[PDB]
Parts: sequence; C-alpha cells; structure tokens
Amino acid sequence: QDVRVRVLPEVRGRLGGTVELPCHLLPPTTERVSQVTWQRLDGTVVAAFHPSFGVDFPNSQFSKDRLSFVRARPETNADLRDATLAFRGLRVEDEGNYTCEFATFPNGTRRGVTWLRVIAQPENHAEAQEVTIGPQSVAVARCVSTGGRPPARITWISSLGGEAKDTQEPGIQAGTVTIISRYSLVPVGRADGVKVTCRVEHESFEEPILLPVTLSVRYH
Amino acid sequence: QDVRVRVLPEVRGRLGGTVELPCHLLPPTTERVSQVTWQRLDGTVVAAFHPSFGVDFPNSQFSKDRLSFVRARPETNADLRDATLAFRGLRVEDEGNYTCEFATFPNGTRRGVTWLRVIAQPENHAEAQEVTIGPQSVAVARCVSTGGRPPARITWISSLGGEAKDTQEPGIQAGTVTIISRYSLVPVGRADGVKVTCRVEHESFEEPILLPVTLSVRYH
Ligand SMILES: *[C@@H]1O[C@H](CO[C@@H]2O[C@@H](C)[C@@H](O)[C@@H](O)[C@@H]2O)[C@@H](O[C@@H]2O[C@H](CO)[C@@H](O[C@@H]3O[C@H](CO)[C@@H](O)[C@H](O)[C@@H]3O)[C@H](O)[C@H]2NC(C)=O)[C@H](O)[C@H]1NC(C)=O
Ligand SMILES: *[C@@H]1O[C@H](CO[C@@H]2O[C@@H](C)[C@@H](O)[C@@H](O)[C@@H]2O)[C@@H](O[C@@H]2O[C@H](CO)[C@@H](O[C@@H]3O[C@H](CO)[C@@H](O)[C@H](O)[C@@H]3O)[C@H](O)[C@H]2NC(C)=O)[C@H](O)[C@H]1NC(C)=O
Ligand SMILES: *[C@@H]1O[C@H](CO[C@@H]2O[C@@H](C)[C@@H](O)[C@@H](O)[C@@H]2O)[C@@H](O[C@@H]2O[C@H](CO)[C@@H](O[C@@H]3O[C@H](CO)[C@@H](O)[C@H](O)[C@@H]3O)[C@H](O)[C@H]2NC(C)=O)[C@H](O)[C@H]1NC(C)=O
Ligand SMILES: *[C@@H]1O[C@H](CO[C@@H]2O[C@@H](C)[C@@H](O)[C@@H](O)[C@@H]2O)[C@@H](O[C@@H]2O[C@H](CO)[C@@H](O[C@@H]3O[C@H](CO)[C@@H](O)[C@H](O)[C@@H]3O)[C@H](O)[C@H]2NC(C)=O)[C@H](O)[C@H]1NC(C)=O
Repeated sequence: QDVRVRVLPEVRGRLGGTVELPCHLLPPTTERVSQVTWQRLDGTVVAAFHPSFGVDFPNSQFSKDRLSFVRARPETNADLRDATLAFRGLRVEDEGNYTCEFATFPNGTRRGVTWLRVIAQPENHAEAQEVTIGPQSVAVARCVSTGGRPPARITWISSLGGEAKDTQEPGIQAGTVTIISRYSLVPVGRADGVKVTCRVEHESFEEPILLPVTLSVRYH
Repeated sequence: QDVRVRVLPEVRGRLGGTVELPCHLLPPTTERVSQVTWQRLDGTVVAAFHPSFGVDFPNSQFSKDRLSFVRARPETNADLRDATLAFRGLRVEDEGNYTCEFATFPNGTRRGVTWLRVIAQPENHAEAQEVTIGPQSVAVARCVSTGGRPPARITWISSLGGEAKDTQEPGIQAGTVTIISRYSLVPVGRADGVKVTCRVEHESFEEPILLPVTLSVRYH
C-alpha cells in the first residue's frame, strides 16, 4: 500500500449507476510504467492495461460493456500514469475492494486500494392507522423505508411517549433491505389529529427525511 | 505465492562463491509476460528485466558485477519465462528471501520466493594438551572449528567419560563464528596414549569430520 500510487480509500456509487475509481502514479515521473492491472481482492483481474498489447477486461463478470479506463490520451501518452477506472451499471456484486497496480520498471510494482460501495436509495412512505380507545397498546402509525442499501434507520419524532417497534426484511432487489417501523401506544382521545413524524436517515440522503402523519382516534 | 511460478524454497551458496536462483513461469504459455523483477523482502529491487527497456540491477549493493540472468536466448525469445538469477561473490549480507515476480498480462502478477543461504565452510584443528596427574579436572584435549557459518557442532567420541565444555566466539569473517571445544577430565595414568576423537558436524560437510588425537599423561 504505496504512497506514490494515489487512490481514494472509499468510493460510492448508486445501484445500477456509475462510478469512476481514480488511480494515479504520482510524479516526479522517474520510472517507466510497464503495465496496469486492477484486481479484486480474490485476485481476480478486473481490468488490465498494456502499452503494447492494449486493454483487456478478462472477467466475464466485469466485462468491457461495463468497465473502461478514463484515460483520455490520443492512443499515445509518453507515459500512462493515470489509471482511472470507470464502472457502469453498478451491481451489488461489485461492492468490493479494488487494487490498482502499476508494474513499474526497474522499480517493481506499486499499488493502491479503493473500497467501492454500492448504495441503494430507498423509497419512503408513512401513514397513520385509525384506532379505537382501549388499554392495549396498538400500532397507531407505521413508516417503511423500502429497498435500501444499506438498511435505512427510522426514528419517530413525537410528543407522545409511544414505544417504537421495527423489523428488517429482504428488499425486492438483491442485497437491498426494507425496514418496517411501527409506532405503538395505548390510544387516548386527546391524541386525535396530533402530528407524528417519521424520521428516516440513510447514506443517500443529504440529511434525515421526514414523513409527517396525523393520528386518528375514535370518538373525538 | 503462486504455483505457476516455479522456484526453489531454499538455495545455498558458499561465502564468496556463486549461486543460481531459478525461477520459471510454467507453461502452458497462456499469458504474455510484461516484465520480471527480483525483489528482496524489504521491497528493494535487486534485478529487473523488461522486454523493451532491457535489464537493470538498480541497487548499488547488488550490482551488475555480481548479478545476472542466466537466460540464454539470442536477445529475442518469443517469451521470457525463465527468470533464473545468478549471484557471484556471495556475501553474508545476501542471505535473504528473494521474490521472483512476473508481471503477466492480462493476468496480473505471479510470484515465487526463494531463501538464499550463505554457508561458510569452517577450518578444523585438534590437539591434546599434556597434563600431570591430579584430582582437578583439566582440559586434556581441545578442538576448534574456526570461521563457520552457521556455527559448527563439535562432539567428542571417547571411551573415557570426560565432561565436554565449549563456547562460541566471533569469526574472523563478518558473520562467521568460531567454535571452541575443550575436553576435560581428571588426568589418570591409564589414559596415556588413548586416542580421543573430535567429531565436528556442519552443513558444508558430507558428514561429520573426525580429528583424532592421542592423550598425553605424566609418568607412564
Ligand atoms: C491467466 O488467465 C488465463 C485465462 O483465464 C481465463 O478466464 C478468466 C476470466 C478467468 O476465469 C481465468 O480463471 C481463466 O483461466 C488462463 O488461461 C487458461 O489457463 C488454464 C491453465 O492454467 C487452461 O486450462 C487448461 O485447459 C486444458 C485444455 O483446454 C487442460 O489440458 C489443462 O489441464 C487445463 O485445465 C485454460 O484453458 C486457459 N485459457 C486459455 C484461453 O488459454 C491462464 O492460465 C492464467 N495464467 C495465470 C498465470 O494465472
Ligand atoms: C474492504 O476493505 C476495507 C478496508 O481494508 C481492510 O484492511 C485491509 C488492509 C485488509 O486487511 C482487509 O481485510 C480489510 O477489509 C474493509 O474495511 C474494514 O472491514 C473490516 C471487516 O473485515 C472491519 O473490521 C472490523 O473492525 C472492528 C473494530 O473497529 C471489529 O469490531 C470487527 O470485528 C471487524 O473486524 C473494519 O471496520 C473496516 N475498516 C474500515 C476503515 O471501514 C472492508 O470491510 C472490505 N470491504 C469491502 C466491501 O471490500
Ligand atoms: C524508483 O527508484 C528510482 C531510483 O531509485 C534510486 O536508487 C535505488 C538504488 C534505490 O536506492 C532507490 O531508493 C533510489 O530512489 C526513484 O527515483 C528517485 O525518486 C526520488 C523521489 O521519489 C528522487 O528524490 C527526489 O530528489 C529531488 C531532487 O533531486 C527532490 O526535489 C525530491 O524532494 C526527492 O527527494 C530521486 O532523485 C530519484 N532518482 C532519480 C535517478 O531520478 C523513484 O522514486 C522510485 N519510484 C518508485 C515508484 O518507487
Ligand atoms: C526467509 O523466509 C523463510 C520462510 O518464509 C517465512 O514465511 C514467509 C511466508 C514469511 O512469513 C516470513 O516472515 C518467514 O520467514 C524463513 O524461514 C522461517 O523463519 C522463521 C523466522 O522468522 C522461523 O519461524 C520460527 O518458527 C518456530 C516454530 O517452528 C518458532 O519456534 C520461532 O519462534 C520462529 O518464529 C521458521 O522456522 C522458518 N521456516 C522455515 C521453513 O525455515 C526465514 O527465516 C527467512 N530468512 C531469510 C534468511 O530470508
């Protein structure tokens, strides 16, 4: 894990979206570059670049349709020190640790490693459930952050001191998860009409999203 | 530590002598080779080979005077899969773990690692010390394996049950060690003329070397 190879430790990309993973051999340019290879941790080579032999993306799983080098030079940069790797149509399966390796000469190989995270932005909905008075604590409201990656975090902003209950469950999409949160309390008459807000946090949002809902109690 | 790179785990060479360290990328030949580099563990590159840029031995310590590739081809083998590295004028300082690395394309780098040991063959001498009768246990014989690497192992084959004492000490040559072994016993009259043998074992010898000596006691 060499300082003269510059990369970013972490990099995030939207499910089914695109990311560039940057990688550079930092100058001074005091060594020739022999070839560049992007490997996964398993060892599996993802993309490879060679000044004579050209480019290759030998894994059927990370094919040329999705992977590409950003390198822009007109077929002939006096040296290929920028090794930046673009992904498209991101898969959950691409979440991984990628390793950018420069075979230099006569200096040996230098590498840098970047963690690619695939985020999925969930879909959010809340509602009140209409309830009758009674001593049993029932769900008076629910909030659901569907198909998040990673799992979203729901909390309840309410003036009444009702217990929250939540649970996980698999998302529709491979490696997404839906979070279900139920707001329960003993239904009391003064509660009718009171706004109770669902507060859902997730990587993909600038900040917590708020889904306000108004409670509904029997016999106003 | 890849199976498709063939090397030898261990390799021994005489101080101030020569060794070849062999290294091959095993066929089938299903990948192009980009460049070959021999690194020490520290990382320090010892020798490097590149099909276009040529050869280099960039470390002042392992210079071209001593290092060389055995590779024989007339400047143009269709591929340079044999990466065998010759050393000469071996130094104690070269004892190390060397790593043979093939930058392949598009396949990544494969490597193999060989431990290079520098042996020094010691010089051996033994003698009896002449002694007078007396209750005090004195050295009646000594044996010295001078300037060994690694340290030699001396033992005594004798019919009399005398205690052995030995000690280390630095050798003349950097990273050699002299072993001194004294054969002591209470000098008894029947012992005169009795052969007592020095038995010294060391890597460099086919087997244990034997230095026989005849005891010398006062008043036969
Ligand atoms: C470098 O990678 C190449 C190609 O790798 C192939 O595809 C990638 C997406 C990955 O899935 C790789 O795992 C995959 O191999 C390798 O070439 C292949 O080498 C192997 C031998 O190591 C060949 O298998 C042999 O097949 C023959 C008969 O066809 C048998 O007789 C052998 O016993 C053996 O099973 C394979 O056919 C070959 N592929 C091609 C297109 O030639 C290469 O081995 C690898 N090299 C290194 C050093 O990693
Ligand atoms: C991708 O790689 C990153 C970072 O690199 C990590 O370090 C490397 C040098 C290797 O040794 C890798 O094995 C290692 O993953 C990973 O981030 C790290 O993930 C590990 C899980 O394997 C986390 O370890 C935890 O550490 C805490 C203490 O803080 C313990 O309580 C746990 O038991 C657990 O061991 C670690 O927190 C995390 N580090 C950072 C900075 O996020 C990553 O997991 C791996 N993932 C992917 C998707 O590629
Ligand atoms: C690959 O190795 C080359 C040459 O390495 C040199 O000799 C070997 C036997 C080893 O002892 C190496 O450690 C040694 O560097 C490296 O080239 C050298 O790069 C450094 C910068 O990393 C240069 O030092 C700079 O010097 C200038 C002024 O001269 C300062 O302004 C800088 O602040 C810095 O100190 C050094 O001069 C340069 N040598 C040559 C001949 O150009 C190279 O860095 C290295 N590359 C990698 C990726 O490892
Ligand atoms: C050169 O390298 C060899 C072999 O490779 C070794 O394994 C590598 C994968 C790395 O992890 C290296 O760190 C490691 O050296 C070395 O041979 C081994 O040396 C180590 C000392 O570092 C020995 O370890 C001992 O193990 C015993 C238990 O059996 C313990 O009681 C000791 O505490 C000690 O840790 C090990 O015996 C030895 N292995 C063999 C097969 O000989 C070598 O030391 C290193 N030396 C040189 C000159 O390059």
